[PDB]
Amino acid sequence: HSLQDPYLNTLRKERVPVSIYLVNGIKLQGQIESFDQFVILLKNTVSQMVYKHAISTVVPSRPVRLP
Amino acid sequence: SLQDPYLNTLRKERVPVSIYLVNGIKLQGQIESFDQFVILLKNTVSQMVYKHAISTVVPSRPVRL
Amino acid sequence: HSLQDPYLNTLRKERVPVSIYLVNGIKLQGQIESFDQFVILLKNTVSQMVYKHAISTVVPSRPVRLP
Amino acid sequence: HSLQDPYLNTLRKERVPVSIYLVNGIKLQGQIESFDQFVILLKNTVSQMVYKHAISTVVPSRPVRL
Amino acid sequence: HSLQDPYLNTLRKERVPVSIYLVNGIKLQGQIESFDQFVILLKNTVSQMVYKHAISTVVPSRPVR
Amino acid sequence: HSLQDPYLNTLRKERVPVSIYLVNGIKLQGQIESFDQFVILLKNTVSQMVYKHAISTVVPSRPVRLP
Amino acid sequence: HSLQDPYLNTLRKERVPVSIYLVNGIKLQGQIESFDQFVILLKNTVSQMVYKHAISTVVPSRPVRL
Amino acid sequence: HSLQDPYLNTLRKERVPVSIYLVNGIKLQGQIESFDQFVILLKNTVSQMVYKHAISTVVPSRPVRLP
Amino acid sequence: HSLQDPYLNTLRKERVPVSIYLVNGIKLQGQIESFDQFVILLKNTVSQMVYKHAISTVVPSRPVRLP
Amino acid sequence: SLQDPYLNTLRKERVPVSIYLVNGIKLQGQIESFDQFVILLKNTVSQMVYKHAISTVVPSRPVRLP
Amino acid sequence: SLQDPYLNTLRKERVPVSIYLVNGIKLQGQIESFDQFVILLKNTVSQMVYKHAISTVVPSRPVRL
Amino acid sequence: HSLQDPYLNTLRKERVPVSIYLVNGIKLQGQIESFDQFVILLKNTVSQMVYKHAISTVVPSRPVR
Amino acid sequence: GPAMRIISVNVNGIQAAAERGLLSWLQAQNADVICLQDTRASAFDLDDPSFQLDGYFLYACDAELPEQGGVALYSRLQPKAVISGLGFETADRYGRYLQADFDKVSIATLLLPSGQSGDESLNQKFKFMDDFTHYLSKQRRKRREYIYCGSLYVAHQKMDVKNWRECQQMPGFLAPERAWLDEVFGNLGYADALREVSREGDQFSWWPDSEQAEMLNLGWRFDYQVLTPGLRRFVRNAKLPRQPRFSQHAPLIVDYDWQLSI
Amino acid sequence: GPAMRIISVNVNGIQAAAERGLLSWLQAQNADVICLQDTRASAFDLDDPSFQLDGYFLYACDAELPEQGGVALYSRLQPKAVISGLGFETADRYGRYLQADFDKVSIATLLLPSGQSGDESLNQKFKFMDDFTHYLSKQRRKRREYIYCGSLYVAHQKMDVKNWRECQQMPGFLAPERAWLDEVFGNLGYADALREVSREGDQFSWWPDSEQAEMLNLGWRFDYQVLTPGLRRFVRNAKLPRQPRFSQHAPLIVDYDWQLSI
Amino acid sequence: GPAMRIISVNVNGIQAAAERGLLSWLQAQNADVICLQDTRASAFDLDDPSFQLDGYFLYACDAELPEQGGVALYSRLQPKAVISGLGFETADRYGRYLQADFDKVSIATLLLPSGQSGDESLNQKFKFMDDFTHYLSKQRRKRREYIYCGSLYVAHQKMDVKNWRECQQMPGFLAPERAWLDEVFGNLGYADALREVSREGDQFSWWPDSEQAEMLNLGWRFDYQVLTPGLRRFVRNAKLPRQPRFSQHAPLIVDYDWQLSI
Amino acid sequence: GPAMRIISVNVNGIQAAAERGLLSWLQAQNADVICLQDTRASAFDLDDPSFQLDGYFLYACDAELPEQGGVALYSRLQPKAVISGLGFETADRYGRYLQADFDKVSIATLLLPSGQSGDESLNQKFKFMDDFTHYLSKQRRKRREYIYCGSLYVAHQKMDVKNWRECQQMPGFLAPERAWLDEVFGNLGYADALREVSREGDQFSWWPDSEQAEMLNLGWRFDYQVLTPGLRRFVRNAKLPRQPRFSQHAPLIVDYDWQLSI
RNA sequence: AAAAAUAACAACAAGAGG
RNA sequence: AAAAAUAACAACAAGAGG
Repeated sequence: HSLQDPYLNTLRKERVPVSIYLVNGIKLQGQIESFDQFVILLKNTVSQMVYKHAISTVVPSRPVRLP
Repeated sequence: SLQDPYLNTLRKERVPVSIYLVNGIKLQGQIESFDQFVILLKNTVSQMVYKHAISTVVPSRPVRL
Repeated sequence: HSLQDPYLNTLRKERVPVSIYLVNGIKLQGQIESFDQFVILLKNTVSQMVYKHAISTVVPSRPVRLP
Repeated sequence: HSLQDPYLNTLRKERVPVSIYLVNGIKLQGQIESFDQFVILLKNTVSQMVYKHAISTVVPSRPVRL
Repeated sequence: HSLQDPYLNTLRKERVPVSIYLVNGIKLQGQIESFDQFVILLKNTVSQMVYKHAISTVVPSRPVR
Repeated sequence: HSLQDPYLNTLRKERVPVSIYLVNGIKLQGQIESFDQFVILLKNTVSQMVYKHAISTVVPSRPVRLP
Repeated sequence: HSLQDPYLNTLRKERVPVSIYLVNGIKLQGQIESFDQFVILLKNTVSQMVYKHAISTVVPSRPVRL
Repeated sequence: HSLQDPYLNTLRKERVPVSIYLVNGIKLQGQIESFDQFVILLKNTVSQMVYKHAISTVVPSRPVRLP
Repeated sequence: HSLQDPYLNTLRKERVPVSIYLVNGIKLQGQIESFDQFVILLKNTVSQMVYKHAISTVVPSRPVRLP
Repeated sequence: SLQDPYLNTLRKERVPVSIYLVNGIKLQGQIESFDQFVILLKNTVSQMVYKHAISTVVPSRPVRLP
Repeated sequence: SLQDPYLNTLRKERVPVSIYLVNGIKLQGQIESFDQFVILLKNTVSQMVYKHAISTVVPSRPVRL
Repeated sequence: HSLQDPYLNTLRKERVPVSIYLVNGIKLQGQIESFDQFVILLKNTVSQMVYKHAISTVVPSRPVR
Repeated sequence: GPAMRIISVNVNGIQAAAERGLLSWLQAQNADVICLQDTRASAFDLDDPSFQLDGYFLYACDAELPEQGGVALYSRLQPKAVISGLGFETADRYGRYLQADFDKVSIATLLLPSGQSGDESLNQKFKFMDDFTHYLSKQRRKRREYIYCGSLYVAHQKMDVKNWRECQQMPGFLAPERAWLDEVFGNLGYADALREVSREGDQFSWWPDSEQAEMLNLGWRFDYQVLTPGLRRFVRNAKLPRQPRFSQHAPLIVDYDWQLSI
Repeated sequence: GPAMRIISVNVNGIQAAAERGLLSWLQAQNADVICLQDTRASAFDLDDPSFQLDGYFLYACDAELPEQGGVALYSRLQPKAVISGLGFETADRYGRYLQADFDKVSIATLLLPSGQSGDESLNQKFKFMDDFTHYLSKQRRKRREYIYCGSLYVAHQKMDVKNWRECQQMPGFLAPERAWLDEVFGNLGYADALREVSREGDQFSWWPDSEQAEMLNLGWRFDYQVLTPGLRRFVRNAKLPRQPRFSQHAPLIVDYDWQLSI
Repeated sequence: GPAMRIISVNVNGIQAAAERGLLSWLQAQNADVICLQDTRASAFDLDDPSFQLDGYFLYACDAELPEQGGVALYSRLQPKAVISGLGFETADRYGRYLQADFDKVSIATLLLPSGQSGDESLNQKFKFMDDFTHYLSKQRRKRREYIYCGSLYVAHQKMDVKNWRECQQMPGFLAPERAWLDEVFGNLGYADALREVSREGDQFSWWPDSEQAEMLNLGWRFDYQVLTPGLRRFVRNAKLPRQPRFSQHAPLIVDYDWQLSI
Repeated sequence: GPAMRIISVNVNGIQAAAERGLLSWLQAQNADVICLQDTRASAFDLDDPSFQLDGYFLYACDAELPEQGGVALYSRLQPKAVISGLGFETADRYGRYLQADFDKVSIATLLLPSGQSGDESLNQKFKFMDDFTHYLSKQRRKRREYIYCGSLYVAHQKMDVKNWRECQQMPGFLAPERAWLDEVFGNLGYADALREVSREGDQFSWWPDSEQAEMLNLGWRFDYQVLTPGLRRFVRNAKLPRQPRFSQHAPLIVDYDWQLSI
């Protein structure tokens, strides 16, 4: 639990445009509104809700640094 | 948790959500109820959708939290 | 399972024909004969058990509603 | 596990030829030697071990009773 | 835990050319270096770290136990 | 996890370029920089966060042993 | 031709409305007006000339006798 | 020429139900009333004059022989 | 010889918009330039040469009569 | 002409022939008799087929012209 | 009487003509020779076409008699 | 007639492979073994007689004369 | 060695044909799968032990109004899966499809709106034909073979009717209808099991209830066994029995070289 | 890129349009196909070498009383064929059809009776429409594509006429006149060339000779191009230029993506 | 009939083009999608209502150094998605790509470097063209349809631009730049919106700021719309109006037969 | 009961493969039809009694210059008709097709340009692929059953190659080539005879002459038996023998349930 | 290399090959 | 109603149903 939440908080602070890759190859660009350990919101034109078990990767577009 | 307040906001405002499953299936409708393991989508016939099969949930109109 | 099992019990009690769409997309007609926390029997011609982690959706064929 | 165990024990003790359909769609077929909280041991030419998180359905050839 | 530890420990120490079929249906031939809960080390030219939750079947190549 | 973490930490400290395969068959390349209970941080021109519930195999490019 | 000429002559002395089937199956209708060795003049709205090397059958509508 | 005339005289005199298949493959089944060296006249309801050059085969129904 | 030659001569004198039907159903409008025992010339934008053995019917578009 | 030696050789040797017509229909039998205009062959009944509808005549056993 | 002067007049100056058969098959090419039963057409090889298969013969350039 | 016989005899002497098209659109393909006024027998594997009134076009597979 | 027999008789109400002696005839034909269409009874009426042949499993799909449709399937062996409906509305609600599922092959009973009632029935028939072609277009991607035993109420070509020159305007021989059949059999590769063996005229299936039509054989051919392209070489013997009739329709008995399994 | 230029113009007499400048404007267009409808002149009147244009070929079909109708056709390309008359009564002696056959395609100039000078012309028009629909049903089995440059004198839907509410009973927008085109473009299923580049109205092709109709735009839309299925995508440019007009109708120019070949 | 309007304009600066009357002309078009190329403006610079269009949603992607480029996209329809950046280095740091994703179709504005200010911009343009070819070869296997409103600054082939005989080695009409487009419109199978309704030259979208290019028409043709091959049929109207323009580039107005929905 | 065996080995020259013992191997396999591709010999060179098996009729179609193609067929029964050439230029001239016609089925032999020479061979290969797909689209309607025993030199699927991540640019595994075999097997209904029986990996046909690929099984699967849809259920046993090879290609031995007649 | 066979399209300006 | 199984598409803004 020690390393997922600071990474997602760091991607939340700087509002970096990120891409969530789902487990079937679907990429979803946007910004991360908020999250829990089962759910991640995403800010595009619409505001959608993603479950973490269907997420494969979360990639940013700018190089980000962890505290 | 923001999952269950998000689903309560989708239900009480009655938003025609679209549930995208983990294999690409798109399912429109309104939400009757939700539990820890299941959402219920209401349409021509009401169905249960298991929560471990859902990729995303997308509302139709842009709603707030 | 506060809301998962007034629904399957209602489908068992009235012998409502259901379609279980799996996560493959394979749809299985039948009627629910028994269910525990983990598996569901359907009985088209030969009774079979279906694991709930392989089930995507359980739809009925005529509209039934919860108690 | 109110109903998980006696169905597989009835397929095991009666030695019913059973057919396991996986979550990929693969039709394995053999006999149930033994099982636990996480696997099925399947008897054929050689004993496979099949994880329950890949099993979609378990289909007997002759019907069984609790 | 139960039956899978006695099963895999036999395939280690009798050094049997197993074949691991994944959830998406991909066979990996080789041997088993070692394991614990949700890892199997698949032995080849390069030792792999295969997750158990991504494995459908373990198939021995010779009849064992 | 009694044999997962020594393998991933040995892959991290020696900085072996890996080929991490996903559950849908997607190969990703780079090197391991951080592993939690749930995530693995692949590194390439950017820094990802892959989830352990979507990884099939972790394949290094050069053969290493276990301490 | 010693037995097709009395037939095609008594089809027009009585003026029987014939149906003439060609060699490709086309059903023409009308009344026979004149016949040569080679042609038959089928009379209708217009009087067309049907060659005998394209005719399969000549049927009458009412039965006649020679 | 020297062999079809007694065959057709037999098919008339014994009054056998012939079936004439044309050069476009159409079965005209009836019984031969007369024949010239250019035509055949048959009937089942109304007497037809079928041209001989449009005929492929003349198949009888029961086997008859040539005298 | 007793009808086809005066009939085609009557169609030759008056410029009747004749239509020749071939044995496969092909319908050719035109006008009759000349003819002989075996072939017929047809007048249109180009001049056609149609053999008599492929002609099914020869129909006029204006009603004519024979002397 | 090689009409008559080929047809007599199919007749007298009693070779099963297959006869393809101008519309594509094959008629398999044995040449009982043949004239200048007709071919009478026998499978079940004696069948008179005109030569102006014959496209090809193949044998089942190859023959030699005498 | 009318056929063989027309075929001669059409085959001297080598008009590329189309012979339409009784099937509907058209054959472009110039006529090299003819006799009482046969025509002979040339586009890529000197084939022989029987006249009892020919429906029409249509020339490309409008020629005279 | 007097143009068909040298053509077929030249195809017989050289054993040029010919394609005989029939009047029902069937392409037979063989070698002209012999002929007469009314029939042409070709050989592909079994010798067969072909009536000339059912032949539309005789196409050689390679040029001649 | 291996053989299979499928009978696809249309009954025009199962009770009237059972009074006229259907079941004692079907018991003595040694059919593997019997494919009944236009049952005109609900599934609560077919578990009556008068309709139960012995040595057969009876599976039945009803209509929502039980006199409007209805479909049943007797099977020698118990199938792997018996499913019902097609998905679109003019089949699923009115009981016009039932699919038994076996080892490599699958056998489907099929009923259609006749179109001979009025113009509304003809519009329902045309939308059924279009949605059914839309279904059959998607079936070529799967490897489960199909045998559609269907009372299609549509003749295909001029040999399937008597006196076609006076039948071009009656429903059953229309130009969009024959366009539909030679689009299904022609371009989609499917095969008529009655035409894969017997290419003969005067083989009819339906007759109107006028006795002068029945006396002089003024018939129609309406029910077919439509086959996926892998099964066109297994058809041994297809026949329409003329005399032993039990409805306005005659049975269709097709003998295949297939060996039916579980 | 293919560019085939077809103009359909309805002249109401070729001399009454040529005095306004029909020939001098059409000679500087380089059109591939010219369809002169209602020429109102005999064939010998078009033998005047004034009407002979810059390398165009003339083909014309007149009436018995030549002012009742008559169509004409100009083409640079000498066609494979040119045919006149459909084959029935009210089209042959009125000069109301002329079809030029090129390779793979045919054009056809067509004229209809107006039906506004007595009810006998209206019954003539209904006769012509009925057996014209029968002709189209006979032509649907053929392969080659047809272009019908025609003045049907009928509108098709509600979006086609101005002053909607009292046009229900005038000859030109009647109920069976509308039903004719809604089964032609419906169950039969032809296509219109003016719609395939402009799915919006407010563009007409006939004005009554009055000041209020030519100022306040009281127009009707008559000159159409009816297309068989197969030629529905190749149309690119359909223009009805308003003020440049030599009759009560409007001149129509269209450019198709077709390689017009002999 | 559907009607979707996409206006792609390369404004060479949104502030430099708004003083000529850009927003006042674009508000009175009722355009569905507006694609602004080379805005030279940041995202915060577009936030004021001086650049806003009322009723149109605006999404814009700027450069890092905002004097280099940046694109913008107006649509009154709120899309399913909008994405920026192609997926490599020399496109995300410039604002040279912005793709709005609706259902069944995507509309993407695209900007390219000019490559005429030294060999370094030409080599960077070659890098961009090569990995953009790699991106299109990746996006071929997807199902959904794409629209690329792109200022490629490259002509395709010989008959495209005026007086090409001295334009052989200038950057913009080079040999590998034409090889790029004849393999994209070759093996990769894309098409243009301008070619389907206009198969000729003499219509340009780039003029240098000189009076000889104003009068004697020294024009280049750069603003294109690249289509996936499942959209080339629905192209109806393409318009490059000359004088009505508020930048060096020529505004492109296109009308498709597509129904743009949410 | 009934059985049939077809061997479709590629020899890379019959004189060079007969020295390695092909004919003494083929004599002892009990094959009904042997399908030799790439004969590299004229038909006069196969006339000597060195290539003649006993109990087999040998029919051969040569190339013009003989080292490019050449195709032979050994048959147990004498076929009804042995024809050669497809009808276009890149097959008939270079000897890449031969067809033996039997009672209901017809067994064909097919050779292709390998495409591994350069770019001209790859262009000739793509031309052959498109023209042969046109041939299959023409032959889909015919009522014969075909068995195309073809050295296609194209892998279909990722399982048909070893280490596909560096084979996407070598000819044999290109994207148009895999799209071609996805078109032939997928949408045209044709069936792979080796994939009906075995659905397992490590079944390869071709190996390059480097021995490092040979002893570690770095192979390709090039030759197939493409089947019409009526024969997909008759396929009992298809296998590629690894060890007893006589060229760069391995033989393909397929056993069918068909009973081959005259 | 060919439907042991369409009681029958008032009519396919024409399938370089039905 | 389901390929006894693709040593593996740096990735289909998503097939009302692989």
